[PDB]
Amino acid sequence: MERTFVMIKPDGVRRGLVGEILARFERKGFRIAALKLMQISQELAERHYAEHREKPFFPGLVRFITSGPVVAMVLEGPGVVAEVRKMMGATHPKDALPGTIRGDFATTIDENVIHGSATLEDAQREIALFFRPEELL
Amino acid sequence: MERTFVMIKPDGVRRGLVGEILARFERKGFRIAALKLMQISQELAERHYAEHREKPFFPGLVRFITSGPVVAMVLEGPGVVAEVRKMMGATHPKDALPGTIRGDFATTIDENVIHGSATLEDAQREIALFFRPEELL
Amino acid sequence: MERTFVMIKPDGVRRGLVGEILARFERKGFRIAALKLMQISQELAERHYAEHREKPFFPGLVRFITSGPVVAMVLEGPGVVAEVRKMMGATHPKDALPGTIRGDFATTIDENVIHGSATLEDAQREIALFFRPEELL
Amino acid sequence: MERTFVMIKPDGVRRGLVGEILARFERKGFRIAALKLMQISQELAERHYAEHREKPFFPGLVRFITSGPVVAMVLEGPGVVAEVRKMMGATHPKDALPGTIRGDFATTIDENVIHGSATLEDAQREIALFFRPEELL
Amino acid sequence: MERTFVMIKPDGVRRGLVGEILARFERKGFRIAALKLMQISQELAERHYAEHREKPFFPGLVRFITSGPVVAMVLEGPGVVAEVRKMMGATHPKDALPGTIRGDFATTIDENVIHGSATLEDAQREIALFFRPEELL
Amino acid sequence: MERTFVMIKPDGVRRGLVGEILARFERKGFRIAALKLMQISQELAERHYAEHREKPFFPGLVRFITSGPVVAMVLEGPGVVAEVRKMMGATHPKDALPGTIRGDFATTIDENVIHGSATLEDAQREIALFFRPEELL
Ligand SMILES: Nc1nc2c(ncn2[C@@H]2O[C@H](COP(=O)(O)OP(=O)(O)O)[C@@H](O)[C@H]2O)c(=O)[nH]1
Ligand SMILES: Nc1nc2c(ncn2[C@@H]2O[C@H](COP(=O)(O)OP(=O)(O)O)[C@@H](O)[C@H]2O)c(=O)[nH]1
Ligand SMILES: Nc1nc2c(ncn2[C@@H]2O[C@H](COP(=O)(O)OP(=O)(O)O)[C@@H](O)[C@H]2O)c(=O)[nH]1
Repeated sequence: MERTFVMIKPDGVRRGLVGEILARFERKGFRIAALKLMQISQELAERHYAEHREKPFFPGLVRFITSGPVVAMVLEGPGVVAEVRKMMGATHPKDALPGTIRGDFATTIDENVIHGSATLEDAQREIALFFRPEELL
Repeated sequence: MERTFVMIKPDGVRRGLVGEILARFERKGFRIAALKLMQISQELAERHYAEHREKPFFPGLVRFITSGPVVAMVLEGPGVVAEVRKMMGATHPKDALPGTIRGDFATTIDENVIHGSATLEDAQREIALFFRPEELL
Repeated sequence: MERTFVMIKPDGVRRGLVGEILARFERKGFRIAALKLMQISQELAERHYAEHREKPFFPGLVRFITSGPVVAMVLEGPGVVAEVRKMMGATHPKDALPGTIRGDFATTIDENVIHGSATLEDAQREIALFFRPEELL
Repeated sequence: MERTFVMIKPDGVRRGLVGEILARFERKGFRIAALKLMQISQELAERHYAEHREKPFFPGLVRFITSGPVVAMVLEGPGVVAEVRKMMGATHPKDALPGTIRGDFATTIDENVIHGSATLEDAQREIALFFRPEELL
Repeated sequence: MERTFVMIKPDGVRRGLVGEILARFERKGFRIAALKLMQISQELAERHYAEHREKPFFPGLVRFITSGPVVAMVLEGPGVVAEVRKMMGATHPKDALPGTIRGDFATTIDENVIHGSATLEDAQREIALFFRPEELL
Repeated sequence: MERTFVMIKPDGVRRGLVGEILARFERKGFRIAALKLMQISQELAERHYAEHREKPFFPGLVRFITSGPVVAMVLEGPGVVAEVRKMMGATHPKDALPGTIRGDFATTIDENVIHGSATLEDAQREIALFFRPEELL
C-alpha cells in the first residue's frame, strides 16, 4: 500500500498532457488512489515550498505553480515512490532520458511538466497538504 | 463557455482507461474545467438515477455505479455537450461505432464505461449534483 | 461463450499490423481463446474459399491468401461475432469508415488486411477448419 | 497513380498535430509524393479561395489561412482522393464522426485543422498551385 | 537469420498486453517467425525450469507460468537475442528503465510480464521445447 | 532560437515512420522551422559527406542516402541539438536505448532510420546545404 504524490504542473495541463501522463501510470499497473483538478493558492504554494522560503528561486516557483490549474493525484503500488521518480526522469529535461515523462514531453527546467514525491515522508507531507482525508480512496 | 458532465464509470476506472479517455478529450480541444476520483454514495447514485427508481433494474444499476470509484469531470468548449455525446457513441456498445469511446472500449450495456450529459439542462443538473461550486475552474 | 474466427491476412502480417490489430480487440474487452502464425496450405485455402471455386477470381484469391504467413485467432466475448464484424469495417476498404480496421489500414479490396467470421455458423465452421480442438483455450 | 492535395492548416500545425495526422495516412498505406512547411502568401491564399472572394467571410478566411505556417503535401494511392476525403470527416467538425481527423481533432468550422482536395479536378489544380513540378516525387 | 524465444507470461496476457508488446517488436523491424497461444503443462513447466529444479523459488515459477495461458513466439533479426533482452529491460521491473517493456508495464518481479532467451543456446533449447518444427515459418 | 537539422532517411520513409517520428518531436515541444520531402542528388550527397570522401564506406553512404526520397527538417528549441541527438539514440541501433528513435525503430547501422546534427556548426552547414533561405520559417 505504499503511495506517492504527483502533480501535473500548469504547463502539463495547458499542453493537454493529463491523459497521456495518467495513461503511462495506468499501463504501468499503479493504482489511482486520489485525483483532482485544482488551483493552488499563493499561501498554499508558499507552504508546499516552505523550505525554500529563503531560496532566490522561491518567488519563481510559487508564481509558476499558481499560474494555472494543476492535476494532483496519489498513486499506489510496490516501490511506487522511487518508481514514479524513475518514470518522470531527471528534474531538468535536458538530463532526463527518452522514455521518461520529462524526457519525452519537456525541454525546460522551469516548465518540467510534472512533479513526484522525493521520499515517503515528502509524499505524506504533500498528500496531507493537497488532499482532504475523504479524497483518498 | 458551454459545459458538460462526464463520468468514467467504475469499469472504465477499473480497466485503466481513465488516461486514454481523458487524452481523447484533450486532443479534441476541450478544456478540463473540473476533475476528480470519487466514490459515489448510495444517496448520490439515487439522486442521479432517480429517473429509474421504479424500474426493476434500478437496484443493480445503483449497485454497479457504486461498486468502485469513478472519475467525474467537466468539459468546456464549443458545443461540448453534443460533441461529447457523439464521441462516446451509442449507449448500447452494440450500436456504437468504432473510433467512438464505447465502440472501442465497451462490450455490454451494463458496463458501458462512460456517461456524458444528454442535454444542456442535464449538464447543469448533473454538474451541480456531482460538483461543489468551488471545484469548477 | 460466443466465439468468432479472425484472420490477419498476409498483407496485414507483412505490414507489421498484427500487434496493433490485436491490441484493438484486447482494448475492446474480448478474450484471445486461440492464436497462431501459420502458412495457409493450398488445400486449406480451397476448403475455406470453396464458395468461390467457380468464380474467375478464385485462382488469385487463393494465391494471395497463401502468399505469406497469416495470423489466425479466436475471439471470445458478448456478441463477439457481430462486434468484430463492425470493428473490421466493410469488406471493400472504400466503404469502411475511419476508426474501423479496414478503414484505417486497408486501401484495396484484394488486400483488405483482415477477415472475421460472418455469422455464428461461419464461426464454428471456420474455427474447426483452422484450429485443432486442443488449440482452443 | 492517383494524387490528392492535403493541407494541415495553421491551427493543426500550431497544435502539434502534423505528425499524428501524417502517421494516419502512412498507416492507411498512402505514399507521400510531396511535403513541405510553408507560409501561405496573401496572393496564394486568394488564388486558392478565389471561389469565395465575394462572400463576406473571405477576409477572415484568408487572414486565418496565413496566420501561421502550414504543411502542404501530396498523397498518392488507390482512390486516394475520395479516401482522404472520408478520413478527414465532414468540413464542420460537428458533423464529423469519431475516428475521423476533424472528428478527433477539430472543434469549430473556422479552424477545421485540415483540407483535402474535393475531386480529381481540384486535386490537379491545387497541386499545381501549391507545388512546383520539381517538388513532386 | 538469428532468432530468439519470447513468452508473454500469464499476467501479460490477462492484462491485455499481447498486442502492444507485439507492436513494439514489429515497429522495431523484427520478424515474427513463430507465434501461438498456449497453456503450459506442469511437466513442461518443470522442464523449461529444469536447472532450477533444486532452487527454492522453483515451485513458485511452475505455479505462476502455468497459472494461465501464455503467448509464445520467435523473433528473427540482427542481434535479436541481445536486442530483445535490452528491449525487455531488467528482470526486476524496479531496475528496468522507462522505455523497456518491463519498465513501462510491470511493477513486480513475480509478474514481470515477459521473458526472452538469455543466449542463443537458451533460445534453441526453448524454441525446441515450445514449438514443433512445422510451427516455425 | 537554437536549431538543428534532422533527416529521416530513405528507410525511415519507406517504412512509414515519418509521422511517428515528427510526433515525438512535437509532443517534446520543439518547433518545426523547416520541413520538406526531397530526393538527394549524387553530387549533393557527396557534398554532405564531403569529409568522408576518402573513407571506404563513403560510396555506401551516398548510395543509400540517395536510394530514395528523404524528409529534411529543422527543429528549434532549448538545447535542441544535444537534445535531438539524445532522442535519436546511439548511431548504431544495437547500442541505442529503448525509448530513443533508433532504439525503438531500427536494427542495423546501415539503415538507422534517422540523422541529426552533431554540433551547431554541423547544423548550419547542413541547413544551408538542404534548405533555401526562404524555406526556413
Ligand atoms: N445493463 C443495462 N443498463 C441499463 C438498461 N436500461 C438502462 N440502463 C442504465 O440506466 C442508465 C440510463 O441513464 P443515462 O443517464 O441515460 O445513462 P447513460 O447510459 O450514461 O446515457 C445507464 O447507466 C444505463 O447503463 C438495460 O436494459 N441494461
Ligand atoms: N480483390 C477482390 N477480392 C474479392 C472480390 N470478390 C471477392 N473477393 C475475395 O473473396 C473473399 C470473400 O470471402 P469472405 O469470406 O466474405 O471474406 P472477407 O472479405 O474476409 O469477408 C475475400 O477474401 C475477398 O477479398 C473482388 O471483386 N476483388
Ligand atoms: N468558419 C467558417 N469557415 C467557413 C464557412 N464557410 C466556408 N468556410 C471556409 O471556406 C473554405 C471552404 O473551401 P474548401 O475548399 O471547401 O475548404 P475545406 O473546408 O478544406 O473543404 C474552408 O476553409 C472553410 O473553413 C463558415 O460558415 N464558417
